[PDB]
Amino acid sequence: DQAGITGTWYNQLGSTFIVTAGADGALTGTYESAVGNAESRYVLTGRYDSAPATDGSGTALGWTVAWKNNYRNAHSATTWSGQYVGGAEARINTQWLLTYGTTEANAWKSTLVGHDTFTKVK
Amino acid sequence: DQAGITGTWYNQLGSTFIVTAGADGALTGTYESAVGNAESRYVLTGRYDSAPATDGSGTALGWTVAWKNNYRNAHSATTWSGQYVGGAEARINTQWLLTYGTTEANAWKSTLVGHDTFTKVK
Amino acid sequence: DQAGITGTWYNQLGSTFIVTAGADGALTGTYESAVGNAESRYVLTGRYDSAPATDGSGTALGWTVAWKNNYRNAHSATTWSGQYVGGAEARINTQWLLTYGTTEANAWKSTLVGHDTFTKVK
Amino acid sequence: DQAGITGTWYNQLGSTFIVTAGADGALTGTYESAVGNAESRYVLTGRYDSAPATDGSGTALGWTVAWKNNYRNAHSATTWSGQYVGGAEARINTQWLLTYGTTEANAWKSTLVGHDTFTKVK
Ligand code: NA
Repeated sequence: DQAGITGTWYNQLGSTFIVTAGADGALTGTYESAVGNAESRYVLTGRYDSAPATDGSGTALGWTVAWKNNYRNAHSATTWSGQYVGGAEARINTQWLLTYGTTEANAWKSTLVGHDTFTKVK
Repeated sequence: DQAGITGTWYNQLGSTFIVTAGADGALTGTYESAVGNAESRYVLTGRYDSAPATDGSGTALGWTVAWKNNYRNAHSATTWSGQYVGGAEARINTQWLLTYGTTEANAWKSTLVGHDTFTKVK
Repeated sequence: DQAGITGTWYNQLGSTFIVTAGADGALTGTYESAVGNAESRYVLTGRYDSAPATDGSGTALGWTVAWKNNYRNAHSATTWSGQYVGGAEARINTQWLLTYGTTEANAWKSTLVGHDTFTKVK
Repeated sequence: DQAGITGTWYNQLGSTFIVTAGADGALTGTYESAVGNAESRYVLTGRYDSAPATDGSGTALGWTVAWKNNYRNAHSATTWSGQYVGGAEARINTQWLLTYGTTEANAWKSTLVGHDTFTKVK
C-alpha cells in the first residue's frame, strides 16, 4: 500500500496532505490547512502498517503536524490516527487530536477532537 | 525544550518512551508498551513546537507509533497529542487515538481513545 | 429548536434515534443501534441548549445510552456530544465515546471514539 | 452500585457532581464546574448499567450537561463517558466531549476532549 498511500490527498475542508510512504513504515511530507491559524506548508511525519492484513482490513496509520513553519507559529500540534482504505475511491479515514500549549489552569481545554476524510480528488 | 524533551519517559502503565527532539521540531525514538499486543521496541516519529510561547504555556507535541516491528504486527497505530510541561517534575500530558485496521463494516469501532501522562521517573 | 430536534433521526450506520426535546432543555427517547452487541430499543436521556445563539450557530446537545435493555446487556455506555443544525436538510453532527466496563488492567482500552451524523431521512 | 454511585463526587479540577442513580439505570442530578464559563449548578441526566458484570469489571455510565442555567448560557454541552470503580477509594473514571454551537465554517473546532476522575473526597 506504499504506492496506494504516497501522493496528494484532500480532506473535506479543502486541506492538502502531501505524503510519501517509505518501505520501512515511515510517512513524510507536508500539510496545508484550509482553516485555522495556518498558512502554507507544514512538515509532517508519521508511521503506517507496512505489512497490513490481507483480509480487506484497512491499513493503520497516523501522523503529526506541529503548526510552526517560517510564516506562523500556532503553538499547537495535530495528530491524525486512522486507516487507508484502497480501491476505486481510495480514502484515508481519520480522527484527530489538536493540542495547543496552555497554562496548567487552561489544560482542561487544551485539546480539540475531530474527524477528517481524505480522498485523492477535490 | 529540546533538552527538556530528549530522553527516557515512562507513563502510568509502565510503558517506555525514548525520544530525541531535533532542533528542526522533529521527534524520533522508540516506544515500548507495557500493555496490549506488543513486544519490545517500535519506531516512533513526531513533531513538537520548537519555539514555544514564553508565557508559561506548555510545548505542543505529538507522535505516532505503528505497532509493527520484527516481533509482532498489531495492524494498528497510536498517535499521542499533548504538551510538555517543564520544571521540577516535568511531564508530557497526552491524549491518544489508537486506530486498528478494520473492514468497513467494523469501521465504527476502529478507534480507541485514552490519556497517558509521562514522567522522567517510574 | 425544540420542534426541530423532536422526532426520528437516522445515522450513517442505519441506527435510529427517537427523541423528544422538552422546553426545559431535556432530551428523552430511545436508540436502536444497527451495529454492535445490540438489539431493539434502549433508553436514552440527554440535554440540549434550549436558548441557542441567534447568529446562525448550531444548538449544542448531548445524550447517553447504556446498552442494557430486556434483551441484552453489553455492559457499556455511549455518549454523543454534538450540535443540531437547522434548515432544509437538518443535521445532528456528533462525536461519541463508548466506554465498556473493564478490569483496572484493561482500563487503558475501555473507550471507543467515533462520529455519527444524523439526518431526518434514511 | 446504585448506592455506590448516588451521592456527591469531585473531580481533579474541584468540580462537584451530585447524582442519584435510579434502579432503572437513570442518572439525575446537578453539576457545578470549577472552570470555564460556568456558575452555580446545571442540570444533568444520564444512564448507567444497572446490572454490571460480577467479574470485578467497572460499571459503565455516562451523562450530559447543557451549559445553560438561570445565570449563564455557554451555548455548549459536555458528555462524560466512563466507569464507576467500587471499593475503598471508589472512582468514576471518565473521558468527555464538550461541543459548542458553531457556524458551519467553525464546525471543525467545535469539540474539546478531556478526561476527569471523580472521587468521594477533595
Ligand atoms: Na446524557
